[PDB]
Formats: sequence, C-alpha cells, structure tokens
Amino acid sequence: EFKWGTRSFIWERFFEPGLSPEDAVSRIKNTAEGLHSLRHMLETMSWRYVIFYIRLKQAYLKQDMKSAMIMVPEGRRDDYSNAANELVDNMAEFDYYVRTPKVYESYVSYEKTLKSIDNLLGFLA
Amino acid sequence: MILEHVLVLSAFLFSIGIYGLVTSRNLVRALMCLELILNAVNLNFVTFSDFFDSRQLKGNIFSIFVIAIAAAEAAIGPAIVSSIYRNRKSIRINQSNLLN
Amino acid sequence: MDLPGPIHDFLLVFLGSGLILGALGVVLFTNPIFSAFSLGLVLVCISLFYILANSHFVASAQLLIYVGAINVLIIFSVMFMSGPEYDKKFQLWTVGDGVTSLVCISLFVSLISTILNTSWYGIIWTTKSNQILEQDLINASQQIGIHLSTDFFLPFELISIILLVSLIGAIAVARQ
Amino acid sequence: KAFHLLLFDGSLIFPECILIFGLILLLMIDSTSDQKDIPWLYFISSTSLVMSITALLFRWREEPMISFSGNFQTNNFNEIFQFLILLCSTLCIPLSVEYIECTEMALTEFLLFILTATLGGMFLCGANDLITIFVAPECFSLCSYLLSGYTKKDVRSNEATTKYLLMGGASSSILVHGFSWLYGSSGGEIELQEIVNGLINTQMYNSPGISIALIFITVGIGFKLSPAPSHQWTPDVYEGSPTPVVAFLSVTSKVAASASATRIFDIPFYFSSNEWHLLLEILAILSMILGNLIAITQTSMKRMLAYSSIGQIGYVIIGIIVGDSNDGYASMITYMLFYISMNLGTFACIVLFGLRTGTDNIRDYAGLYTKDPFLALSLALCLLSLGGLPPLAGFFGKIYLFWCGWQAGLYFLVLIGLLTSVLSIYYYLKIIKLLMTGRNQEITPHVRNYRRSPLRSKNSIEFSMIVCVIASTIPGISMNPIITIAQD
Amino acid sequence: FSRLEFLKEVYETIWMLFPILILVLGITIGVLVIVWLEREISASIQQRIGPEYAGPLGILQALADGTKLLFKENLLPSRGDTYLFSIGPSIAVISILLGYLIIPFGSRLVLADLSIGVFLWIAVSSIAPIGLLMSGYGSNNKYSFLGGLRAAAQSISYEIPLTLCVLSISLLSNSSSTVDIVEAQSKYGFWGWNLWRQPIGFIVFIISSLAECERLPFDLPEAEEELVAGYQTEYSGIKFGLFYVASYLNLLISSLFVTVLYLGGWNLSIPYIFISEFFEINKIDGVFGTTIGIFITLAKTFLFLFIPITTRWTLPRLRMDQLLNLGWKFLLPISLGNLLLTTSSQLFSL
Amino acid sequence: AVTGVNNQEDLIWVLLKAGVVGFCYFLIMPPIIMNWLRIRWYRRNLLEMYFQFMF
Amino acid sequence: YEYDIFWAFLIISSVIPILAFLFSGILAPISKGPEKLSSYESGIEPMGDAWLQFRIRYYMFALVFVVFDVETVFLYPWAMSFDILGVSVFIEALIFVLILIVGLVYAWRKGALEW
Repeated sequence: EFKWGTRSFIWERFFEPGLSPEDAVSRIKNTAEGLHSLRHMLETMSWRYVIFYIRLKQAYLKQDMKSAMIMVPEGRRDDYSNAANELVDNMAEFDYYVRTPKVYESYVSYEKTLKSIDNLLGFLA
Repeated sequence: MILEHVLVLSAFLFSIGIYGLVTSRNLVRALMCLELILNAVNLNFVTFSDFFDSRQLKGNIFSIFVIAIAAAEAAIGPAIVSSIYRNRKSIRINQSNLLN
Repeated sequence: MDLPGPIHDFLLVFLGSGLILGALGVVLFTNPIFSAFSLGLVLVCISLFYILANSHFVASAQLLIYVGAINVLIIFSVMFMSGPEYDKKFQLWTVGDGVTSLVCISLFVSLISTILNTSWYGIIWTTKSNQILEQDLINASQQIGIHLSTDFFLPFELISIILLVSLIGAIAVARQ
Repeated sequence: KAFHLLLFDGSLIFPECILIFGLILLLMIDSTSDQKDIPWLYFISSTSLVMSITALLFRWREEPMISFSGNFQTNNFNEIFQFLILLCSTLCIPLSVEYIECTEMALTEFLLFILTATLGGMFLCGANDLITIFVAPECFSLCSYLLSGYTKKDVRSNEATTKYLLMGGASSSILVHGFSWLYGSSGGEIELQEIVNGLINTQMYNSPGISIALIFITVGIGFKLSPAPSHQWTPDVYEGSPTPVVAFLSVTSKVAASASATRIFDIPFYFSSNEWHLLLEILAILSMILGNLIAITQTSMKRMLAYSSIGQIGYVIIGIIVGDSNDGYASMITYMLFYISMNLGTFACIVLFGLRTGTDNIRDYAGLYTKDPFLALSLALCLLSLGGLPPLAGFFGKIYLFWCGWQAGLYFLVLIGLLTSVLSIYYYLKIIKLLMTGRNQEITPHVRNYRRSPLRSKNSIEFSMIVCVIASTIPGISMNPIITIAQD
Repeated sequence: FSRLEFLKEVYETIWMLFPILILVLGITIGVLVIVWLEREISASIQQRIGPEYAGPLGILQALADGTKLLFKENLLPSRGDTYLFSIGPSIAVISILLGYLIIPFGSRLVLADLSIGVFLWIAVSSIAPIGLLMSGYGSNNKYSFLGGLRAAAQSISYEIPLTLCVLSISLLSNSSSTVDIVEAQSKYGFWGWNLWRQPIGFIVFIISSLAECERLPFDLPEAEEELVAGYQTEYSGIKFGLFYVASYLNLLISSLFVTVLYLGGWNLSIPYIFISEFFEINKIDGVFGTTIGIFITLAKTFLFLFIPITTRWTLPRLRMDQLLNLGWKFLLPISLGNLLLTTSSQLFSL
Repeated sequence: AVTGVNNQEDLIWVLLKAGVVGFCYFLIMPPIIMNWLRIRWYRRNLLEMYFQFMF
Repeated sequence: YEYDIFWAFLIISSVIPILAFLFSGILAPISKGPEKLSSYESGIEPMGDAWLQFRIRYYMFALVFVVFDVETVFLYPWAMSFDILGVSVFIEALIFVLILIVGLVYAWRKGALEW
C-alpha cells in the first residue's frame, strides 16, 4: 500500500485518522527525498511549484514529526525535538524566501533545510 | 495548502447554477444562472492553469474567451427578452407552452 | 509568489463562504434585482479568487466585463418586469423545485466524490516542465499578451466576428 | 516583424477568409446605401458560397497540416465536411431569400447570420484545439439563437428562441465543464492529439475525473446532434421557427456536430473506447426508437420533420460506433451527403407550399397533386427517399450504414435500425396518402385557392438540383465512397 | 508554527499597515482640502469670501461638516430596502478608494506597483455605478430611481473612451504599470510627456474622467435642479458624507491619473536645454529628491484640480440625451482614431 | 541585508533629513502660509490666488 | 510581496465604512417617527412606489457597451505584446479595430445610438 498521498489533500487532512509512527518515519524519508529533488526546480526560478511543494511538505511534517516522537528513544527525545524545531524554523525561512522570492536567500534556506532534515533522519534512524 | 477547495466551490456553483437554471420563472434569472455555470467553469479553468500551466497560461486565455462568449450571450439576451416583452408583455417562461 | 499559508487558506474559506451566500441569494430571490445584486457579490468573489490564484489580468477582465454585464442586466430587469415588488421576497416552494434539488444534490455529490478522491497535488509534480517560465517574461500580463497574440490567432479573430454578429443581432432583435 | 508565418498559415483558411470578406462587404454595402436590392444580396451570398468551394477544391490535393500553432487541422476528413457545410449553405440561400423577403423583414441581417453560421461550421470541422472547439460552435449557436427568432413577431418564434437559448446555454456549458475536467487532469494540454500523451504523462488516464469529462462532452455534443433525451430542444424550435433557418439548422448543425464528435471521440478519447461506445449505442438506440415512434403521431409537418431528423441521426451514429476499421466514417458521409439532399428537398417543397398556401398543418396537404403535380411528385420523392424506399438515396444509404454495422458484429443496432426504418414508412407515407386524395370534401380551402403562377422561382431550381440527386445518385454510390474511404 | 518567523511576519504586517494608514489619513485630509478649495475658488470667482468663521480661514469647515454628519441621525427609509441602502455608498467608496493603490508619488513611493496597473484601476472604478444603482433602487424614491438610472447610463457611455485613452498611453509606454509610464515620460524630460505626444487622448481623457467623476457639466445623476438630490435624496447622516467623500476621492484620483499618464508625474527636467534650475532639481537624490517629487506631483495634480472646480462653476450642465450623444458619437470614434494613430506611430519604434 | 536593496543610506542620516523635512513642513511653513493667506487676502490676482491655493 | 499590500488595503478600505457606520450608531441619536420615515416626494404624499419602465430604444446602447467592453479588454494584451512581437500583431489587431469601427458604424446608421 501507499498509506498516504493517494487521495485529495483535504480529505486526508480532515477525514482520515492519521498515520502510525512506522509510516510517519517513511513519510519523513520521502519528504527528504523530495526536498533533495527540488534543487533543479529551485535553480530554474519556478517559485510557484516550489511554494506548492514547500506548503505540502510543511503540512506533512507538522503531523509526521509530532507522531514520530514515539520511535525516538527517551535518551534523545528532547534533542530530536530541538532538531525538529530547527527544521521548522528553516522551512519557515524557506517559505519567507519563496514567497517574496529571492534567489540567494532561498538557496541558503534550501541548504539549511536539507541539513536540518538530514539531522532529523539521523535522529529517527 | 487547501487549493482543491476552490474546485469544490466551483462544483457547488455549477450545481447551484444548474438548479437556478431549472426552477427559473424569469428568463433574466435563467440568463444569470447561465452566467453562474460559465463562472464555475471559468473557476475550474483558472485554478487548473494555476496548478499545471504557469508558463503557457492556456487556462487563463480560455477563461478570457469564455467571458467573451458569456458577454455575447448576455448581449443576445436580453435582446431576445426585449422581443418577447414587446410581443407578449410577460416574462414567465413556464407559462408559454404553446409549442408542445 | 503567494500570500502566507494560513492567510491564503483563510481567504479561500472566507471568499468561498461569500460565494456560497451570493449564489444562494441568486437562486432564492424572487426579484431579479436582488438576485442580480447577489450575482454581483459572486462576481466580486470570483475576481478575488482569480487574484488569489495568479490571475491578475483575468480578474480585471472579469470585473470589467461582468460588471458591465450585471449593470445591463439590472437595467433590462428594471425595464422588463412589473412593479418594484419588494413584497415578492423568496418565491414559493413547489414539488418541481424539490425534485430538482435532489437531482442537483446528486450531481454535486457525484462531482465532489471525484474531486475528494483525486490527488491534485500528484498531477502538479508530474507537470514539472510546464511550470518553467521564460526568465525574460517577468510581467505575467506580458506572457498572456504574447500567448494570446501568437498561440491563439484563429479564436482571436473568430471572437471578433462573434462580437460583431452578436452586436448586430442584439440591435436588430431588440429594436422597436 | 515578418507577418509571414501567419501569412502562409492564412492561406490555409482562405475559403473561410472568402466568407469573411463577403460578410464584411455585404455589411458595408448595407450600411453605406439606403436602398435595398434583392439581386445584389443574392449575388453576394452566392459568390461568397461558390468561391469558398472553388478555393476548397483547389486545396484538396494539398498536404495535411496543422496551422495557427496547433489550432487548425487540414486533412482529408475535414475537407469533405467543410464542402458539405458549403453545399448546405449554397442550397439554403435560395430557400431564405424568398422566404424572408415575403415576410417584409430585413434580409441582409439574415444572410449575415447564415454566412456567419457557415463560417463557424467550417471552423468546427477542423478545430484541432480545445479553445476553438468551443469558440467555433459559439459562432454557430449564437447565430442559431439570432436565427429561429428572427421572425420577432410571431408568438411561436419568441418561445422557440427562449427554449433554444436556455437549452443551448444548458449545453455548451456542460461541454466546457467537461473540457475543463479534461484539460485539468491532463497536464494543461488542449491540442486534440496531445492530451492522450498528457494523460499518460500525468498517469491520469484511468482517473475518475476523465469519466466526468467524457460524459459531459458526450452530453454537450448529443444536444447539438439531438439523439436520445437531449432531443427535446429540436421539435419546438423546429415547429416555431421560419422554414429556411430550420432547414439550415437541420443540415448544417448535424454536419458540424458529427465532425466534432468524430474528431473528439477518436483522436483524444481512443483509450476509453469501451465507455463512449456504450454511450453512443444508448444515444442511438433511444434516438431511433423515440424519434420514429413519436413522428407517426404528428399533426404538424415541421415537427414531424424534427422527429424525422432525430430519428435519422441515430443511423449516422452507427458510423461512429463501428469505427474506422469496418469502413465506418466512410458510411457517415455518403449518407450525410444523402441526408442533406433529402432534407433540403423535403424542406424546399414545404417552403414553396407554405408560401403559396400559408399553412403548416399536415391536413392541409390534401389534394396538392390535383393543383401542383410537380410539387407533390417532388415532395413524395423526397419523403420516400427519407423512408429508405428502394430506388431512392435513403435505401442505399441505409444498407451501406447497416453493412458496416453487421460487419462489426453490432446485430442489435442494425436490428433496431431496420425495425425503426419499418416504423419510418407509415410517416413519409401518410403525407403522400393525403397528397393523393381526390375527395373535394376533404380538400382544405388552403389548397383550393392555390396559384402556381407562370414563373419558375429560385426554390424550384434549388430543389431541381436536389430531387434529381436523391433519385439519380442511386447508381452513383460507387463514385462517392472511393472519396470517403480515401480519408483516414 | 515557528516562533522565529512568526514574529518577523507580524512585524512585517505592521510595516505594511503603516503606509496604508498614513495614505488613508492623507486621503481624508485631501478630501478636506478639495472641499475647502472648491468653496474658496467658487467664492473667489464669484467675488465672495467663502468659509471664514469655521477656523482661521475656513480651514476647519470641511472637518466641521464631517463631524456634523457623524453626529447627524442616521435615517433609513421605511418603504425601501435597508440592506441595499446601507451597501450602496460603501461599495462606491470602496471601489473608488481601491484605485489609490497604484498611484506613484515617487519612484518607489507607491503602495503596490502592480504590473496590471491602470487596467485594475479601470476595473475597480467600474464597480461604483453598481453601488449608485443600488442606492437608487433601495431608497424607494422616484428621484433616487432616476438618479441611479442616469448614473448607470453615464458610466456606460463614458467608460469606453477612457479605457481606449488609457490603452493608447499603455501602448506608448509598452507597460501597464504607472511607474513604467512615468519613467518612460521622464526619459526625454519635459518634451517626453505624453501630453504633447497624445493631445487627442489627453482631451478625451479629461472629458471622460469629468463624466466619471460626475462633475459638471456631467452632474446629471445628482443634478439638484432636475431631481432634488438624485440618488442622495433619501440619504442622511454618515452615508451622504460617504457619497460625498467618494465623489471628491474620484476627482482626486482622476487628477492624479491625469498627471501620471499624460503629465510627467514627479519628473521635472528639460534635457534639451541648459536649464540650470531644472538640472539642479533633478540632481537631488534621497529623501530630498522624494520630497521634491511629491511637491511636483501635488502641484501638477492641483492644476487639474483647479480646472474642474472652475468648470463646475462656469459652464451650464448637459442633458441626458446630449450626454449620450457626446459619449457615443464624439468621444468614442475620436478615441478609436487616436488609438489607430498611436499604433501607426509606434510602428516606427520596432 | 537582503538581496534586492542596494546602496541604502545610513539610518541616522535618513532620519535627520526626514526630521528636518518634517520640521520645515509641519511647524515652519504652515505659519508663513496662513499669514500669507491672511495678509494679502484682498491683494490677490489670479496667479497669486492660484499659488496661494496650491501651497 | 506585491499583492499582500493589495489584500491589506482592500481589507482596510472595506473596514472604513464599517467604522463610520459604527461611530454614527454610537454617536448619533435615534428619534424615529412615522412622518419622518415616509418617502420624500417634495412635500406632497408619494403616489405608487417609484418605477419608471424606460423605452427600449433609449437603452439600446447597453447592448453595444457589452460588446465594446469585451473588445477593449481583448485589445489590452495585444498592446502589452506589441513591442516584443512586430508588425504581425499590428496586422492581427487591425482587423479587431476595423470590426469595432464597422460595428460602431452599424449602430450609428441603424439608430441604436439615437435618443
């Protein structure tokens, strides 16, 4: 099965129970892969596609990072949370640099978001 | 984001316009509901051009042409309404059932 | 190139509620004047939706042309109807409206069961190359002008012929 | 710039540019000069409609090409249909100039509307885009709304225009909703041979949103073709409109809509053939059953011809249903070419009879053989060709339509067609039964005071170019198909 | 929900609200100025004094009128419709105020340099006559009905020549943005103004804007001698003040669009002549340069505020049939010819 | 700062220039203008009245 | 962004009449009476409620205005793309302007624009 992204976004947002942590970690991995693939669209200055991708992945991450806290052991659960917050902040900056678009600042926030999500995958394992 | 909700509204408009097309006891109101249906179609076209056609803008051009056609219909009637009111002095369309 | 996320979604919900109110006013008002004024609210909300998506030229064209259309509609509804009739006020309900309400509800349910089941975000990531704008065309109205002038030439003159013939027919039919 | 790219592409629509130039010249002369002359209007309409065919026949051997940046496709299939539209307009101008002149109304506007509907019908025949598959039939439908209510004084024409405008705003907006659904779930593609590829590129060829587009497109097209419960717009409009415009909308509307249906069900919708095949089978079976059954209970000639048209359209639908393999589209034409002559002759006789008589009821057709044997003979020949009687065009057209249906294994469709053709003899024989009544007591005073007058009139030439066709094409049904199987 | 960027976006919303509030305050102040100016110009050309006792020199007269209308009882018609009555003037003032978003008082002293530009101004200015018709229908008065119908007819007649005149200027400047138009004028300096290059469009734009602002001789929907007050007949309290503000705001925005589209805007220089004063004025950059640009824009706006205020108190008013004849038979073909001449002259550029 | 803004002046000099502009605009020039309107109210010609109203 | 200021300005412009109405409601007194609420008819008691029903030949310019609004809307994108392209768009829009002129001439000669 695919476990997500198989119907309209509003139906999965409002009329679905949610994801288990074992699927939330996979959605984290898929979000990281999509962010890695977004580089070519960032270089071609297609701000609408990038902003759609960023909003959708933000809406995924707000649920997935919260529900994947269980898989993180207790010895790291605070630090992971910090990393999660960092990722959110980075994506917020990325948001702020795709709407009201800038090239250099959006690229900087893109690299920061990639590093933050790689740290988040390192914590999730 | 929840952009797909726009599609939902468009569908609603279509159905509402369709409803207003049938229960119309005034042909001016039927013309207005025709405008409603064309507006729902235009909403679908514009949001699809936003979704998939950021460069070519084919949906926006089609929306402009649909607006042109809707205005042409709105020019042809109520001129037809003018002829009907000059000949019959009544607008209620369900009352005219001579051809049956 | 968009508004902030929560602001965008709140604007979507608010303009959708206004559009629903306007359409319901259109299809529930006995007076063509009142329903025309509700249609104007629908037109304004739809133009705001166009501004929301990316259409800054289509919104202005909608406002101009459809505002002319509603002004003409109000004039011809004043001219072709009985007394002002503020007492008409939400025309009565018949069985013939009740059956069509069920039919339209079924049609809307059929449409929304497809809209809610299709992943519209999945199609966007497949049409990547359709969203790479030319870097020289900064102005969106410039792109719409170029693609109206070059891509669509035959409809551009066909609509001119259509408008001329519609004007002639409107003058000939409506003359006393 | 160069004005060249459009100049070389502008020569491809030169037969339509001739119509546009004739339209503009007619309008300018009408505006400039106060006096009005029938012969000049006749000359300009004819020379606009006989120079478009002259240019189109000169463009027959040319290579197929897609011009105006994926907006106009010229090939063998659409050229035949454009020629059919031009033939309908050419044989309907004499039907219109006398009729509108005898109603004491302005005629330059009527000719302008007819020429614009022809121009919007030629563009619909090859319209390789989704915008021009909407704009071109709006160049036709809007003129059809301006027509059929051009009478402007009869209480029937106003109601007919109301019904036509409302029902054709109901359609051609469902059609564009289907166009929006097809354009959205394809990746933003509107060219006809580029959205099946776009559907695979987005992998939405099995999406539930494609079924909505197919149904909406089929409904919006079956309104214009008028088979099945999309037929109710036809009889009232046919009963309450002037006869030349309704003849035009009987022959010109079905040709353009048939071309659009063939080019919209084969090029962009071949992957889902198993759905629109069923839709067209239902749309055709219901059309023949409910167009031949109601026509036998008709007291008005134009309404009976309306039910006749919505019955004969179901025979043509079989040509789309079988497909291009077992002939098929070669049986759409060579029957639509027949159908044009059949309907235009059976409407020219009605035009002359109504003008000399002043009636439309069938009961006033009694005893026309005693008064005008030529008109009765011509009307009887047209009606018998309509019924598929053996030595006339409809019989060979129907056996050509049924040979391909049997060859494709559609036994049910051919059986229903044959049963409805048997039902379709009682009418087209009832009118003749009236025409051969020698009882002076049953003869209405409408035909008792009938003056044929010692002049030819234009409609006589126009239907003598027709009655001699529906009977003497019966040997020439080997010359026509070799021009219609050559297209693909 | 990131509490690093959320505070930044809140402060950004504050920093875009601040220009909106100062512009709104200046807009209401400018309505006060236009009222005072019209009264004093009428007094001067009629050999009177004008407002003298409400303030030092009548400065507080329009403020007194506004506060009186604020304290005046809001009167609603019992026979008519309350909702249309309340909605009409609000729609008119909203659709008139929305045109101030694109007016530049400097190269960057514009709230929003929307690339749609003047087309959006035409689109939003088309909406106010619907509000006037709503006010006429909701008042349930024969004078109000006549005023609303006259307003609709006036707008229908005079929307098209104004649109074509704006289209010709946009064709000349190759862009719909107001800043681009002003800079294209400023390329050649004083001779680069579109006033000299497009005189026919200049006159037609003046007449069409005067008709859309409903100033005399095109004051037919509010003609006091024919109807008692037009669509404002049954309106009392703050709503009449709203329908007064909207009128003066339309006059101000029309004058600003005259000095932007046809005059040079903030530009004041003659590059073809050795004008020391103009060169020294254009040499200033920074805060002082923007201040001088605002001063120049306000002076050029005041010229075409002085002209129509005089026009109201000099000419007689038109008639409805003659208004329609002027709009549809003298202004529209002339604007079409001006557009054709503009295109023919622009063929030399490419 | 951010990409898009270039060669912006220091905030203290912009503040000083805006302060001197506001000082000349809000409390220096309106007194002279209203005195020039009070005095010479009856000595105006068309040009002087036009410039008085412009100021 | 260049359009969030548009939304904020639209919200403020819509809020301003609401503020004016609220201030008038909380400041101005109410003293309603049956004579005061009657419709004003220059002193005399109004007859039947309003309503005029103009003639058609007067209001036939509106059908011209509907078409001409569409034509002037269609002319704008051509003017925006007149410089990027060349004489091709000039030839393209020349037919549009000519059809506009012919329609205006038809409306003039047929008496649609006569009052």
